[PDB]
Amino acid sequence: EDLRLHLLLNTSVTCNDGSPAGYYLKESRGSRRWLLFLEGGWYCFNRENCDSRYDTMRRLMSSRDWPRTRTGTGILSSQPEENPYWWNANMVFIPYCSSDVWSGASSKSEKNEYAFMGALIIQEVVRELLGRGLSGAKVLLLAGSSAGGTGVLLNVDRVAEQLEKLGYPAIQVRGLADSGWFLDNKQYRHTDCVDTITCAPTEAIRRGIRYWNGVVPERCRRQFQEGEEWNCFFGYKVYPTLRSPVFVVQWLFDEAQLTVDNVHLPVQEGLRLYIQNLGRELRHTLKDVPASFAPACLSHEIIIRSHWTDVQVKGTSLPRALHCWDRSLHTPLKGCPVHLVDSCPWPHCNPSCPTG
Ligand SMILES: *[C@@H]1O[C@H](CO)[C@@H](O)[C@H](O)[C@H]1NC(C)=O
Repeated sequence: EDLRLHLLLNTSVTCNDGSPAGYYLKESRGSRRWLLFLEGGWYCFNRENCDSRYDTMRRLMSSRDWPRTRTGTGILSSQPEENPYWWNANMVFIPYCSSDVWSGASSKSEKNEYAFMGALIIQEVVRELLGRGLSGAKVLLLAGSSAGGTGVLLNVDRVAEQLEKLGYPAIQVRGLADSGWFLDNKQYRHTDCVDTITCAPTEAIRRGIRYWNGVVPERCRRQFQEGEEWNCFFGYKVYPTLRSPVFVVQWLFDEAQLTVDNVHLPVQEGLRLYIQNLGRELRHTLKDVPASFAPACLSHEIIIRSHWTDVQVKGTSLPRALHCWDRSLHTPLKGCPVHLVDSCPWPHCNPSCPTG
């Protein structure tokens, strides 16, 4: 229970139900590294599915029941045994209570049953942390898992711009996007968007942006233009538009990707080819991503799991790869790689994959 809750002092920046958003913080004095982690947990995109999420996933829509502390795990752990990478950093966990993939900029009002303020929550957390020691930082790593990983891609350059505009151009802003790199690929079985479960992420996100007043990074917005901003939620399309260094962690056979592809796991030829092609497409999208870790496993998220150190690609663990990334940001480094993508073509062809 080492990270302590702070509700935002600006109480106009709210969770979905208008309760104040917030963050959990464990300071490390004398460290100039700050890790801000964005929680995940899917999204909702219309009144009916947001109402259902409010009934049974209320902690993802409200701060009213949040505990006063949370325990840091994985990359948020302060113990070097669990976190070889950044155990001495200042740790921040930002709960996901906006259901908008961290993209929204709309308040609850006479027009809006819910507030979708994800993009403003991140900005407000950064602003309030500056007065709690972030002003002295050398590196701010914005990390996140699942929808929080996509949220890194959507917001890392805006955090960089915010700090520059606030007069902190020496803080190096970097991103770590875990399990947020999705493909707008053909589904294995096909359903028109006629309700929540049948609606593919491209259609659900196009609807969500309008419902949330969702915002995307400026260079990506300028490429795709009005009505096409949903493209910016897909990592392989938004990443090339970003300026901040971003390390991409993505299982090749991500369970959430398979879910949105209508795959539910003896596998016959059509599905075998489908799965193999998914891994091949994911690997292709990462070919020119220099800092990446993409194991051939059927799983979902990694960085805040306590056993995150166990998986390796080509003999290198993720904490090692992240350390090599830090060194690279001081020509490639002898024995300390940063681009680690499996080439074997089937889930758990890597023996270090999580056991489940
Ligand atoms: C509070 O947050 C809102 C929404 O982002 C912003 O417009 C406003 O300037 C903030 N107010 C203060 C006092 O920081």
